[PDB]
Amino acid sequence: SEYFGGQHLYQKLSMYSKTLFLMHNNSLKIYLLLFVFWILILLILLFL
Amino acid sequence: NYEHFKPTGKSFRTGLFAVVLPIALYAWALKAERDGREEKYRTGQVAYKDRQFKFI
Amino acid sequence: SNRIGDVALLLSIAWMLNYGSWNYIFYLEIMQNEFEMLMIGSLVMLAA
Amino acid sequence: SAVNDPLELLTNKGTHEPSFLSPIWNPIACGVAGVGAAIFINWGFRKPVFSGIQKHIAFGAIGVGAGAYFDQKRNEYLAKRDAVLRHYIELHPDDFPVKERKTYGQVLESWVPVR
Amino acid sequence: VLGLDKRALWGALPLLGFAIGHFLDKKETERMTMFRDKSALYGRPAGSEGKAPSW
Amino acid sequence: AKWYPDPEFMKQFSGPVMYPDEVTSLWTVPPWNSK
Amino acid sequence: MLKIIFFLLFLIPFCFINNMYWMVQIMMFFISFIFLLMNNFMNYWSEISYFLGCDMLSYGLILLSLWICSLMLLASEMINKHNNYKNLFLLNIIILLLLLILTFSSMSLFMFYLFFESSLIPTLFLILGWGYQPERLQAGLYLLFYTLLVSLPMLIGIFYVMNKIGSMNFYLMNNFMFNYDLLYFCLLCAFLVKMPMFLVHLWLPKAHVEAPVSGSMILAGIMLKLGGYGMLRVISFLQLMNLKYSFVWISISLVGGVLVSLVCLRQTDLKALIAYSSVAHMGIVLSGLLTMTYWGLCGSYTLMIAHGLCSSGLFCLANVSYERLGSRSMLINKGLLNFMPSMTLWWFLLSSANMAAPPTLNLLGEISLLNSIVSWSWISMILLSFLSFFSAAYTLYLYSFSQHGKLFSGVYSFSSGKIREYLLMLLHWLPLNLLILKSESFMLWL
Amino acid sequence: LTTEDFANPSPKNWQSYGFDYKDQVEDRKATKSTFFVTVTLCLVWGSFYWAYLPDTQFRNWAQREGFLELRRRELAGVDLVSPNYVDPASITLPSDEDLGDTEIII
Amino acid sequence: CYTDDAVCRFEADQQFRRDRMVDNEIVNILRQRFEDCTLYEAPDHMVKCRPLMDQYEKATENWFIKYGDLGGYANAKTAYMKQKHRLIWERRHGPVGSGM
Amino acid sequence: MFNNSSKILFITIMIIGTLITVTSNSWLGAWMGLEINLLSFIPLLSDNNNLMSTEASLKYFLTQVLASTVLLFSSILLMLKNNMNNEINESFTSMIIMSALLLKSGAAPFHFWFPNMMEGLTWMNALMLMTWQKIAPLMLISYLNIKYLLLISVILSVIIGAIGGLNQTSLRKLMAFSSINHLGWMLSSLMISESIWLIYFFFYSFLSFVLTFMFNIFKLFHLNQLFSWFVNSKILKFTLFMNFLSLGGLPPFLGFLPKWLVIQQLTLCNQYFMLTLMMMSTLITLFFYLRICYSAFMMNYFENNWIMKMNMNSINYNMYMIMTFFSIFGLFLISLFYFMF
Amino acid sequence: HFYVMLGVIPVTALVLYANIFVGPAQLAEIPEGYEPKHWEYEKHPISRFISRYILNSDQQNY
Ligand SMILES: CCCCCCCCCCCCCCCCCC(=O)OC[C@H](COP(=O)(O)OCCN)OC(=O)CCCCCCCCCCCCCCCCC
Repeated sequence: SEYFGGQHLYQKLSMYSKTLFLMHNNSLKIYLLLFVFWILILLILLFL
Repeated sequence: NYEHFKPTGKSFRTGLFAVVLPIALYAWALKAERDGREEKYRTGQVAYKDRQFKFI
Repeated sequence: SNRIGDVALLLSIAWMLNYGSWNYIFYLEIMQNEFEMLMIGSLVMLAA
Repeated sequence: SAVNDPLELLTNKGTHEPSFLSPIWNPIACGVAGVGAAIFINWGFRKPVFSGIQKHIAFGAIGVGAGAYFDQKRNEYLAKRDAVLRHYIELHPDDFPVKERKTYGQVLESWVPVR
Repeated sequence: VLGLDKRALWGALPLLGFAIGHFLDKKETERMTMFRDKSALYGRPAGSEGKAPSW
Repeated sequence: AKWYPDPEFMKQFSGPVMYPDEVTSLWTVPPWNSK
Repeated sequence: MLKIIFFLLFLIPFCFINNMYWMVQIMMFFISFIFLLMNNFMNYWSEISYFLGCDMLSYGLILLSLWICSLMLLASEMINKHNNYKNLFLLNIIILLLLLILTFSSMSLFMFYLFFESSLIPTLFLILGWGYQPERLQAGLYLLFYTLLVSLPMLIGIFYVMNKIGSMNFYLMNNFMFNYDLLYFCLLCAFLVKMPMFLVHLWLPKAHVEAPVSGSMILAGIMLKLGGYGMLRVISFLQLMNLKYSFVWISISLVGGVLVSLVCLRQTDLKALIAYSSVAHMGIVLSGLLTMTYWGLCGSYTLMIAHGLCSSGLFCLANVSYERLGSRSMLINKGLLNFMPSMTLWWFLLSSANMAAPPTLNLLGEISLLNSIVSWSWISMILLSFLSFFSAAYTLYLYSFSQHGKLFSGVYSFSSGKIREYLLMLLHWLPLNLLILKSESFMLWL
Repeated sequence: LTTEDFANPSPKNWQSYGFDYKDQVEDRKATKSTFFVTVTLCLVWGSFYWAYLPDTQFRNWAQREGFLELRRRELAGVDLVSPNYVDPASITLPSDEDLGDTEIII
Repeated sequence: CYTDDAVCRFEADQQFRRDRMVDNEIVNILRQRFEDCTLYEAPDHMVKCRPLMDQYEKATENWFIKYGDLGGYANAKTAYMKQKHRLIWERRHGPVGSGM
Repeated sequence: MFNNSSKILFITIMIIGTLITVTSNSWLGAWMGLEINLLSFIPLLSDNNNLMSTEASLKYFLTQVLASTVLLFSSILLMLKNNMNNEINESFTSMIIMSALLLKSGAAPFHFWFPNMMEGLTWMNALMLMTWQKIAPLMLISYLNIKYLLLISVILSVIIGAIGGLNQTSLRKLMAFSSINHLGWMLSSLMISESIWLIYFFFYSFLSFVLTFMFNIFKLFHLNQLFSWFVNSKILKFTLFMNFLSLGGLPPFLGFLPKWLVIQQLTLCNQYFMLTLMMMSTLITLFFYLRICYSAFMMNYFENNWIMKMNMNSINYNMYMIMTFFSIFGLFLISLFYFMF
Repeated sequence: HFYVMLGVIPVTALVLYANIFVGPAQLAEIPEGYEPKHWEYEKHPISRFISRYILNSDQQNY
């Protein structure tokens, strides 16, 4: 029950929160680069 | 007791044969009996005065 | 050993639901031949 | 009436009497809220809860006045909304047609048997 | 018998609240009255304005 | 009313993050005046 | 009505006055007496005041709420002997009782939902404030997150019913009928968690144990009945789809009743065993609710009324051994017939009320519930006999092992029984035998 | 402590009831008032009120109307219990071409 | 009455509940007549109680015609739709018990 | 933040620039107002006593000028394609406009600057950042009619903003992650109404003022710092912490009302799956709200004993206790409100 | 025992005062044009007093 329940839900949410803190430990240039790619696919499709 | 629990094959066999299988067999039996009585009720094979549990 | 008698009276009441009044003495000599009253009699015989 | 006319549903006949609490609920609720806010301020500063009753009187008067003003504006807003709905029903008689009322006897639908 | 001290005089506040709630219920049953003696089960024949209301 | 929060309970809130990993265990807390 | 609501609203300033703990329960029993007086109710809604009205189901549930809260102030003298926050405790109890009265006397589905999910915050406050365990955080979070996770999509279902129908009133929504799976799951599963299932129960035995005595009364007395009241209001317009999907819940509830009745034979806590005992009887309530008979609905209402008294009275009995023997363990609680012999009358009188008993309202609720479930299918006679046998197999175990045998060695000296405790367990059992007299009151809400 | 101390107990050595553990005055007042608001109000006077409660449900009226109806129905002799909710001539059933393929439930 | 009106639905539901309680008392008094026949004619209950038992069985049959299989939530419209479907099934399939 | 009158000048010019942004009838005057708002929000978010505030202002500058130039480039591209400011059939240039607005607002594909900047600020510039600086981009998002970008942003905001706040024990990053989740409820309201968004934004702003005033007067920046906070009566600390339960969306307090109006309007607009995706991902927000509420819901704690006096501002805490009362007793004012309709 | 006797004694005084000195009503046919009140529809004097002075009528709630 706690597996497929509250304890394993808390463990999976703690693991998902721990693995998302590694996304936020990077420099600003990586996230701005991700925005620049999202502009880049949005302009490639404007050609097509 | 959750801290010493791991999803092994023995635990899966115990949780299947202890809980889920009697629930599944009982639900299948209840659905089969109610469908067999309900098709006889909806078809019209039983009389009005000869039906069990009239709540009378 | 008497709780099984309690649940047998409970099921006997649940099958005397068919004839309504649980005063069985007015329906004994009439419905001695019915399957529902045979179920009632089997449950109350198991109870005794 | 034997017709389900959309214009008479929004038209106020005047048979609806307002309740006793309807004109007076918002000023007394906002006055009690102002008195409780002054009591909350006096509790947060570790003052006595009924010390400085001028703040309680001013907060209650501000609450009563604001509740009466915004209740009158609320009533004018609902009157304008009702006028908008009646005007759009009157302007478009094709999209909202009078619909004949149907007795239960004409309809035949779905008893759900429990058994 | 029952024992009530000087602190039992503080119990007039819930009785005042009970009186306020009873007055609001009386106002609610005073308002809710367009079907009074006009329903088809507890109805009254012609001349209902001369007779007293039932409730 | 018999158990109250011990310093063992507030030990888990004293880190730089709530759930430490092998990367964030070597981190330090920010200054308590936030400057 | 508005008299009871304004009575509690003007009983709110009683908490802020010092040395005013015992007057509030006096006025609560007085308003319970006044609510005993106002009993002119029939199956339709009466005493219509704005959005507040009352029918017979709502009358019985508000009267049970008032009795449970009035005894809840009587049971908690440990809050009064210590300098634990009596004003906050009284304010939380009055606010929670007011929310229960407001969610039971609700004319519509939405106000019922609003005060229904307002009620879980004072229960949260009692569990995390006045309990005596390190796992109160595990207790309240399980309760709040279970009920909130399954009750948030019920709000989407409620406004889908409002958009399809137009109204929020129970009677106008009784006319309509829906043929959707997801609307049925939304409007049912929140109550299916709020009353204990087998699969979704977890919040119950881990929230009854770590709470206070007052959390135990408010959880096993009236907040396992919010889901029953909600299903009694929702099932009327979802009959076709619940007739398609009710065999799964009835089979799960019956097998789970047998299995949880097998759990209580392997339980070493007094307060946990009554917590699992609430699962078994409400399993019979859930199995009799979905058959939609007259007898199933009437016996479900009777068994919820007769269970909210007896489970709370059993939870007061486990508290008066926890206050003296120092632990809730079943090994420690042994031979209390030689320690408190006058209490053993109330132990067996409230443990017999948990099973079928001769004068109690629980038997009249259990008889009218087994009628509908045996009428539903003949295969249920195999597992109703097992469940109703195992119910007294486990319920006699708690009285037998706690109240008979050799004494636990190495127990220190504690106080004797008190008149307040005898009065507290008097009012949990004499309503159970005085309500078979005028039982057409507390059964025929239809 | 000696023999004459136990033979005549001191009035200051008082055993409390369950309500208060600080002074004897608050025990007696709360005990008598709590026994007043539960026993002789909610259990005796309330039960006397519920004994002579009127027909809120119409069960007594149902029995009287059933006796009068069984007096008048067997005098007419048409039916002791009517099987039909309305008259079979008053109800306008739809035709077979009107229904088509609709689920008729019995 | 019409579908949009809820005044008629409350009144017809209330008279359906009242007629249900009256017909329940009809069946109860007709059962008590058979019980008093069984007690008063103690050895010879086989012969004399037969018209009363036939009348009671006809009462149970007619009660199950009108209020049978309606459930706990039996509105006045639910019995009317059950009567509509019962009369349609009697028209096209004959009496119930020998239907196709 | 009132150490100088020049900061009051910067506050009124950032108010003026935001009002120029939200009232511009063209896509270029909105950019003009965005640059005015940026110029007046660079000196706030910068101070001499805090070292991290200068690099946080550098992060804010690079994030906003990256977003503003893409907003200008796509608006000029829209004007080059069709010379009116509106667009008949929606295309990729509106997608570039909306993505440049989402970098300004802080939606979850572009939100990674937001708590990383929030880790080194004060509690008043944070109050300006999550409340007033969300006015200028979100009021321009309402002019576009593409659905799937808003759908992806709402879904990603309510999962990423709720899960990512669990690991954070700093109060500023936790409030930033909570504002990211409350951002997604605002964009979900923007697809169905332009008034329900104002309802949710005004009361979310109200909850932001009353909750960030608790951490600004008493100078709280940590979860462990809440346990050592000394209040003279523990009932007052228990009562003051009900704003977390209020902002989490619990029915007796205020803050249930705007979320409930969003639920009412979304179900009436036949959008059920996205509502379920948000409300299964708002329980985590109440979980890290209740993790804050560990420090007040219990009635006794193992306090540090060197501090025995509670020190506080007078005017700010006088303004605080008015708004704390309406944060928990504000559902009585639903009868007076008429702006839902 | 004290607090059940203090309840029973005024209750039993009221019960013998109602049955002996007032007494229950006699059943009779309704006269034409009477239009009887709600408290006329019960037999016992305590039930009549409760239905007249305390409890609301069925017609009012209906
Ligand atoms: C909890 C304990 C019980 C658990 C198990 C319960 C099992 C119930 C099985 C019966 C119901 C399902 C099967 C029948 C379906 C409907 C068909 C039907 O009506 O069959 C009746 C059957 C055939 O007889 P028929 O000719 O139709 O008419 C009867 C009189 N002539 O009529 C007969 O066969 C007559 C006898 C019927 C069964 C009576 C006994 C049932 C109980 C048996 C166990 C207890 C016995 C006593 C204790 C012994 C062990 C200690």
